[PDB]
Amino acid sequence: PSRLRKTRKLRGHVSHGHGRIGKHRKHPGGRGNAGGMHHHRINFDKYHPGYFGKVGMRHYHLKRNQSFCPTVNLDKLWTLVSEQTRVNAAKNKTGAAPIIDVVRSGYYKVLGKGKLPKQPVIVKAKFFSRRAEEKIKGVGGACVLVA
Amino acid sequence: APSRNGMILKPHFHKDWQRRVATWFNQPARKIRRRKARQARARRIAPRPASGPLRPIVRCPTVRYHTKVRAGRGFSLEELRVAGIHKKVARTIGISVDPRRRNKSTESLQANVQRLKEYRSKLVLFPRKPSAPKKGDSSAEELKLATQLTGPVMPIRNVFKKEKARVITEEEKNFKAFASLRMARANARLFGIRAKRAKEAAEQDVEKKK
RNA sequence: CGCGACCUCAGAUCAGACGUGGCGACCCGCUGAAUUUAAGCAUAUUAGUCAGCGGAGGAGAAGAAACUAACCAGGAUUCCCUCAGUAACGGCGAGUGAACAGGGAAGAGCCCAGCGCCGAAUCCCCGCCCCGCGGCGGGGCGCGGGACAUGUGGCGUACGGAAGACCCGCUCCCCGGCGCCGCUCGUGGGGGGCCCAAGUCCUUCUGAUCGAGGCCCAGCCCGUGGACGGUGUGAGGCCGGUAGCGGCCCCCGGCGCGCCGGGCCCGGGUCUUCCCGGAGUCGGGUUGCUUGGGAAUGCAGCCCAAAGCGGGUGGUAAACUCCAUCUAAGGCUAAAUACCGGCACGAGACCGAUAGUCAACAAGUACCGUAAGGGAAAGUUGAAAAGAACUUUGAAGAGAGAGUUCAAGAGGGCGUGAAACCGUUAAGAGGUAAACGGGUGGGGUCCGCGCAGUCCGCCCGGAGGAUUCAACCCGGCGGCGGGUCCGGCCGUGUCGGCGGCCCGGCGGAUCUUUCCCGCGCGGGGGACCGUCCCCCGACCGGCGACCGGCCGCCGCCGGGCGCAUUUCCA
RNA sequence: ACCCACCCGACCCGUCUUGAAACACGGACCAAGGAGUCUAACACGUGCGCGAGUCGGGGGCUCGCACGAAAGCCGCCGUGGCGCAAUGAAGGUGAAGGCCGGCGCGCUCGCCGGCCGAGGUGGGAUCCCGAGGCCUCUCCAGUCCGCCGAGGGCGCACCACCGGCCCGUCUCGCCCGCCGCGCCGGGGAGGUGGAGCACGAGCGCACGUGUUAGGACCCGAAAGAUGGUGAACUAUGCCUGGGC
RNA sequence: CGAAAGACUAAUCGAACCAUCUAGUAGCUGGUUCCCUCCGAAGUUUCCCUCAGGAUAGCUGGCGCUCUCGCACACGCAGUUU
RNA sequence: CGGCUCGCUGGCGUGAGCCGGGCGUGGAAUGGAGUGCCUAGUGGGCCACUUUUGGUAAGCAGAACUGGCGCUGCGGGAUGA
RNA sequence: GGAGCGUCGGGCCCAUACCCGGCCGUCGCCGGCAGUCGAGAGUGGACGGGAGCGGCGGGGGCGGCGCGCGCGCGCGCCCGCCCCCGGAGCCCCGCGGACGCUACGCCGCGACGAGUAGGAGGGCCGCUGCGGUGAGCCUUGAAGCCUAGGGCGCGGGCCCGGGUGGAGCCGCCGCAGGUGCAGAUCUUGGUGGUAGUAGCAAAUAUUCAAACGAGAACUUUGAAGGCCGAAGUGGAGAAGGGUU
RNA sequence: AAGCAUCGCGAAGGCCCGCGGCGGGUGUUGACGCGAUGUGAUUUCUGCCCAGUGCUCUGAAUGUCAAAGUGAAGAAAUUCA
RNA sequence: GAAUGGAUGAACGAGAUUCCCACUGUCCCUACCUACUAUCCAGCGAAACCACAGCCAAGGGAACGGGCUUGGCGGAAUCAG
RNA sequence: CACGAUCCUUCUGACCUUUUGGGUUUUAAGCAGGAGGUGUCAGAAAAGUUACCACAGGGAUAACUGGCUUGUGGCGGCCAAG
RNA sequence: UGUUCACCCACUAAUAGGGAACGUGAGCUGGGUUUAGACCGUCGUGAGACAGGUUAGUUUUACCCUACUGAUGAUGUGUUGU
Ligand SMILES: [Mg+2]
Ligand SMILES: [Mg+2]
Ligand SMILES: [Mg+2]
Ligand SMILES: [Mg+2]
Ligand SMILES: [Mg+2]
Ligand SMILES: [Mg+2]
Ligand SMILES: [Mg+2]
Ligand SMILES: [Mg+2]
Ligand SMILES: [Mg+2]
Ligand SMILES: [Mg+2]
Ligand SMILES: [Mg+2]
Ligand SMILES: [Mg+2]
Ligand SMILES: [Mg+2]
Ligand SMILES: [Mg+2]
Ligand SMILES: [Mg+2]
Ligand SMILES: [Mg+2]
Ligand SMILES: [Mg+2]
Ligand SMILES: [Mg+2]
Ligand SMILES: [Mg+2]
Ligand SMILES: [Mg+2]
Ligand SMILES: [Mg+2]
Ligand SMILES: [Mg+2]
Ligand SMILES: [Mg+2]
Ligand SMILES: [Mg+2]
Ligand SMILES: [Mg+2]
Ligand SMILES: [Mg+2]
Ligand SMILES: [Mg+2]
Ligand SMILES: [Mg+2]
Ligand SMILES: [Mg+2]
Ligand SMILES: [Mg+2]
Ligand SMILES: [Mg+2]
Ligand SMILES: [Mg+2]
Ligand SMILES: [Mg+2]
Ligand SMILES: [Mg+2]
Ligand SMILES: [Mg+2]
Ligand SMILES: [Mg+2]
Ligand SMILES: [Mg+2]
Ligand SMILES: [Mg+2]
Ligand SMILES: [Mg+2]
Ligand SMILES: [Mg+2]
Ligand SMILES: [Mg+2]
Ligand SMILES: [Mg+2]
Ligand SMILES: [Mg+2]
Ligand SMILES: [Mg+2]
Ligand SMILES: [Mg+2]
Ligand SMILES: [Mg+2]
Ligand SMILES: [Mg+2]
Ligand SMILES: [Mg+2]
Ligand SMILES: [Mg+2]
Ligand SMILES: [Mg+2]
Ligand SMILES: [Mg+2]
Ligand SMILES: [Mg+2]
Ligand SMILES: [Mg+2]
Ligand SMILES: [Mg+2]
Ligand SMILES: [Mg+2]
Ligand SMILES: [Mg+2]
Ligand SMILES: [Mg+2]
Ligand SMILES: [Mg+2]
Ligand SMILES: [Mg+2]
Ligand SMILES: [Mg+2]
Ligand SMILES: [Mg+2]
Ligand SMILES: [Mg+2]
Ligand SMILES: [Mg+2]
Ligand SMILES: [Mg+2]
Ligand SMILES: [Mg+2]
Ligand SMILES: [Mg+2]
Ligand SMILES: [Mg+2]
Ligand SMILES: [Mg+2]
Ligand SMILES: [Mg+2]
Ligand SMILES: [Mg+2]
Ligand SMILES: [Mg+2]
Ligand SMILES: [Mg+2]
Ligand SMILES: [Mg+2]
Ligand SMILES: [Mg+2]
Repeated sequence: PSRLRKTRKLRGHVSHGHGRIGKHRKHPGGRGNAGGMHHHRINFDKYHPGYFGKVGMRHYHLKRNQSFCPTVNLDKLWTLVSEQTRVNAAKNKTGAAPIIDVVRSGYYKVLGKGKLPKQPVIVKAKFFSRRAEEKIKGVGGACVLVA
Repeated sequence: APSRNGMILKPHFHKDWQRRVATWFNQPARKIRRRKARQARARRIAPRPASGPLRPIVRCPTVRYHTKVRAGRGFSLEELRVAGIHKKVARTIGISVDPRRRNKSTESLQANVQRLKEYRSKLVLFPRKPSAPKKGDSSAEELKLATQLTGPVMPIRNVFKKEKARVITEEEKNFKAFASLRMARANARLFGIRAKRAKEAAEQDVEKKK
């Protein structure tokens, strides 16, 4: 909507709201990110600190599919499974405990955040954080790797 | 100029983009056209599956997709051989054949075989003339269907086996996953070095004798 | 010094063929700037982009791995989404910048050289006969010519192949013709042709109506047709059209059957014995370009220049060492994809004659420039030319009359006819240029009055006329509202039926393969849980979610009520 | 509102400018045209949908599209994006703590049972309790309704502060683990780096404003490049004629 | 091309003309289209091949939010003073 | 006031940190405060009192302080930032 | 004998400042009103016994918390009542509630109102087109144009009347934009003042008659006077023109 | 401009064109010639300066001096000579 | 200041000077005459320029005004200059 | 007061990481700490000339007039030793 | 002498000094400055430079307004004349 835009209210006023001493000239800074070193410095170095410089190690033909370890916290491990598994258990009386396959539901690494509920389990995962194992064991559960 | 806080950003409008902008006012037409041609391919290949040819189960590559399963390009030669199909005939009964597929694992091999076994079963091979010879299926399964299969033939469903609620043996409990990994990772790292130090030690023991 | 083979090479208006230029939107192959950015500028960038040259086709190019990967691995090219503004490059500045994997559209695969076997089993061309002949083809027959061993044809090509013995099973595929049958998706393929509903009905405006009012149910008729346009304004029904698995006629394709003429004796597994691959190419150096490709992604020139359990690749140079993975240096291939040029269609929240294409028109026109090249302006009388007969003045242009027209206050550059500017008429003014703000006054112009404007409206009092009722009951109709929730429908929360649960379905990483079916898995049952429905009773929010009576009140109609009531009128 | 009169007031606008009636520039007059756009990308604000999700593309299924090149639908519904995790150059690692009881010497260290479960301080809108009144036409009794409420509480959001947790790094230490006893693996306490955690707030669409990249508000060079056309003038050479 | 003057090269010459790259670039001139209402500046900071320009703070506006009590029952804050 | 914590400091003690209770207007005058986003123009200036440097001075140049003009009309100063 | 200078009076003059009043707008009010009592508000109301002229016998405070329009009262007759707005009649009414209430409405108090650059708000300001919608308007006259006619609006602008014209156009709610011009030595077209002006002055030259003819300074014929003066103002060609 | 004075060249040359060729101009030429400069008829003169900057000559006697080739070590890339 | 030529030098020169003779309106010191113009008329008939305009003194003012202040003052329509 | 960013180089530091299908070694790349410098010192790599000149702008700025000022120049006083 | 300035001759009453955009270029001239040709000297490696000398080198428009000069007229006085 042109209808609602500023240019409709500027009509009549001369400079078109760009001031009249300094004007709406073409490119007075320099085009684009020019001057990050000289003359636009300050901006780049209180709002993009670290822009300039090299840092770290090259890696020539990166392929992202090698570093694909999506994670899940314990906090919500029981979200992977249908509520009635977590119900039938805290019941049953067998001390059966279910399995939660994490590599099924889309993660490869059970990280350690969250309180995990007093309810035995097994947890299949490609990886585990130390604390995530210790929380499962503390519950009364088996960390089970799977390649 | 920049002005107080916000992504430095490099946008790629430096070459003559306007000369080469591609507009999608086609698209609807093109959805229509393709579809027509699609419908006409079906009506051409009257009872053959519109989908096209039967394609095999295949795992995707790379630790990422790994767990998912797709359709393949075509069934490999081991898989035909075992299912008992001549490779030049497979093309003629609606069976996709690529030949470049190695077959490493015995599991996939038998899966695909089980497809082809399944397929040949539920296939309604018409005869050459209306005058029936061997192979070509009965007038029963012909009248009751000269019927297509809409949708990919024997669709490739990526499936799970449910692991029942166990007990967790004390021996199962005991495991120390976090460590075992860290060790394992290390033992890979170091495998080469150690065996150089061992090779040096065995040389020192032999050198002691002479 | 002859004649003959071949070889290399000439000449022919020798016989028959073919290439030549154009167009160039899209495609392929070279060639390749500089403006620009970097706030200067040189590398970088602009850009492998404009301009230049070459060559194409309905597409092109690409393409059946010397591929990706490193996984439990995928499997030609193209295209879209994503990857990713990422890895990477960069005066690591400005800026640049992919790829595999994943999901999709489409999907199609193959043939040589070689190595070998087959009496060259092959090919082109001439001449006679039969067929066929507007995309020169089929069959036959010629001691008719040539090409071919410096290698044609079948078999076969890396997914392995060839040849042998015996296991098995059995024998349809192609083309040149000649017919004949079903007209074969926009719901009868393509092209062409010609046809198909219903008012000029009644009044009435109008110059003319397609208008306005009406027409057995918004009126008549049709409507699978009320898109559009034309017709003297605004039209479903005047005309063309429009609609329709509507009609007929042609012509052309494409597929079904029959006959003839040819071709064509065309498998698979199992064991044995053989066979196996493209050289000044790879690879290395190098220089220059090029790339995101970084101790060299690609492409080049030059020098060097291979191998065969080799060769390439494995995104950091080098040696050793395992793995993986392809098979390079020959070739063909539809399909999704492209398309500001062409032929032909449709459409638009676009433009509406200074716009929109330079171009609505005799426009790439006139004109300009030696030439390359540049390059306009310019739409509109009226329904109908009915375009002004005739008289008159004038040498005529011009007028004056007359006439046509609804109108010429539409008169051939003529619809509307603005402003700037001018001529005239009327009014007013005028020595400090004019114009202007504020404040009055004078005059003009029209507008509103009043031939009293005393402006209305209630209620009231009085004097005159006026018909019928209010009030009251009686009959009918309708409405509201109400509780006794009275009786019944209606639905919220709860409890009871475990009753729908199988006569209630879906879902579930809840179970069971005691089940069934199909091949440990798929489908269907069978349990379980969650969720949605029947039966009655009870309590409660008795909820605008409604009926029936009954009550109360209101209104309407019709009866009566005749005049201290009742309205009207002055 | 048309003209005229007079009193008072009154310089010509546009613009740059410290300063314009200027002896600053533009402007004789009138008509029509004429300048902040569109795409991309971010940012913040705002509106809506959904919410630890969200999402639509791209594709597909539904029709000859009158309106449709729409609309609807999809185990594609989620390949995938963005979000739900951070930090480190990287190898990699990756957000909890408390209490209680017991066992190891409670050794502010190591191992086993039970309970609570995102810590605390100050301030904090709000909620809750409420002594007490304040009357009622009488003397007391006395349930109901308020009004206020002295005082005390639980305290959102946000802020200040303290502890606490994860990644990097340092310092100093002492223990534990096993198929591989190793230049192996795992811990502790104390500082310090982090775009962290500390009961989630995002995603999709739309509007606005800003900032860039693009012709980029409109108009403006002197140049620079590519490819062509010209010696009819003129500059010189040559050929063939004329003239003095 | 020049018996030389930077002369001449089709009214053009210290680098002809035509078309394209091209809407070249411009810290510089010029313009930049209706009304009311409300708030309402700066010409100083530091850095800049910066000095007719940018950056950065300052000043402006807009949007809000958290709280406050004239609802007999207030805490903080100031171009002051004591 | 009372008590706890400390690995710091220390003849004992310091010092800091924690809990738990007890005490209300603490000079005048004025005023509702706090807080976070996005943010335009601007970044040529000039004038005056007083202070003040350069200069013989200047409608000169350059500083301080406040206030003006610039953005601002109005009465006065005949006229005038 | 100030209309001068210095020092001093009374009086009077008028700014857009000050004071009072009106009016428009803005801001502020935890502002008011979805229908109720009530003006330093400092209560209202069951309900039970015991009673009645009793009451709550508290400050020169000068008073707010308590008193003189009633508490019990007049009627029915020491006992009963102290009654209902579908009717108390009303200054307050808790039974039902605007003439008012487009709650984006309406109402009331205050304070305030310079503005470039710049920002923000509201426009029932305006232009063109699309979805909706006015049983909208229009040949018994649309658009446009003109107007010493009548009005509205602070304004942007708008409504009416008359004329002209001759076919289409508008209000409202939404959507969209190639949306508003005095300027740009702006683009195109048109028009003035200049102005009946500058000008129609290089190379000696014209005159008389006649004809034709509507018309003769200029045409043609005759006469006279003149010039070019054979390196020509004579006759012929080249190039160039292209029918002259 | 005549005159004067230098410089280069004997042709697989000097000078110069050309994108390129067993290309082209000078050249149908050959030192009394082609090409490159300076001065400027005649008369009369034309001094000194080889330090500078140019141009040129000579070259295993000889400092530096690339790519290649040769050797060196190394597993090689390599480094050294 | 010596072929970056030095010194000369007849003849030549729309070349740069100086002086003399003659000569003259160059001048004292201006006048007269001729032709074409201008002028006036008939006919025809442009352009540049132009915010508005158009009398001065002083004042102040972006420090030299037609406009402003305060004074002077102001009389149609025009012609040749 | 005595001194200097990114990028590159160089050295120094750990039984450090990475050198990409795995392993060993060289090489290289990282991480961290010093050094080589930018004096225009918040840090381009940089000579002239134009009278043959060109463009954008500038009265933010020179060459006249005019203002202010009057040192300087010019004129004139006062004092009075001579 | 291009000059302003200066100097000198001669006469004279005296041969005073100044202003008006340093009066006065649509009044002239253009001799000088101040383009382009060229010469010299000095400087410069050079292109070139020189308030160092030399020579050659387009001086546009009035018809507007005003001002000025002259020239018709204008209002009044009844009309006209003296
Ligand atoms: Mg403004
Ligand atoms: Mg401006
Ligand atoms: Mg602005
Ligand atoms: Mg600015
Ligand atoms: Mg498919
Ligand atoms: Mg640049
Ligand atoms: Mg620039
Ligand atoms: Mg440049
Ligand atoms: Mg490039
Ligand atoms: Mg091209
Ligand atoms: Mg061709
Ligand atoms: Mg092809
Ligand atoms: Mg190939
Ligand atoms: Mg992304
Ligand atoms: Mg590039
Ligand atoms: Mg062969
Ligand atoms: Mg019909
Ligand atoms: Mg019609
Ligand atoms: Mg019609
Ligand atoms: Mg490059
Ligand atoms: Mg490597
Ligand atoms: Mg090909
Ligand atoms: Mg046109
Ligand atoms: Mg036109
Ligand atoms: Mg046009
Ligand atoms: Mg028009
Ligand atoms: Mg017509
Ligand atoms: Mg017209
Ligand atoms: Mg008419
Ligand atoms: Mg007409
Ligand atoms: Mg007309
Ligand atoms: Mg008129
Ligand atoms: Mg008159
Ligand atoms: Mg100035
Ligand atoms: Mg002035
Ligand atoms: Mg200017
Ligand atoms: Mg002008
Ligand atoms: Mg306009
Ligand atoms: Mg948002
Ligand atoms: Mg921003
Ligand atoms: Mg532009
Ligand atoms: Mg922009
Ligand atoms: Mg331009
Ligand atoms: Mg350049
Ligand atoms: Mg600048
Ligand atoms: Mg405000
Ligand atoms: Mg204000
Ligand atoms: Mg400026
Ligand atoms: Mg500025
Ligand atoms: Mg200003
Ligand atoms: Mg205001
Ligand atoms: Mg018409
Ligand atoms: Mg438009
Ligand atoms: Mg205009
Ligand atoms: Mg005249
Ligand atoms: Mg003569
Ligand atoms: Mg002749
Ligand atoms: Mg002749
Ligand atoms: Mg010489
Ligand atoms: Mg020498
Ligand atoms: Mg000399
Ligand atoms: Mg000398
Ligand atoms: Mg003037
Ligand atoms: Mg390897
Ligand atoms: Mg010069
Ligand atoms: Mg010169
Ligand atoms: Mg020259
Ligand atoms: Mg100045
Ligand atoms: Mg001066
Ligand atoms: Mg002068
Ligand atoms: Mg003059
Ligand atoms: Mg002159
Ligand atoms: Mg001169
Ligand atoms: Mg000169």
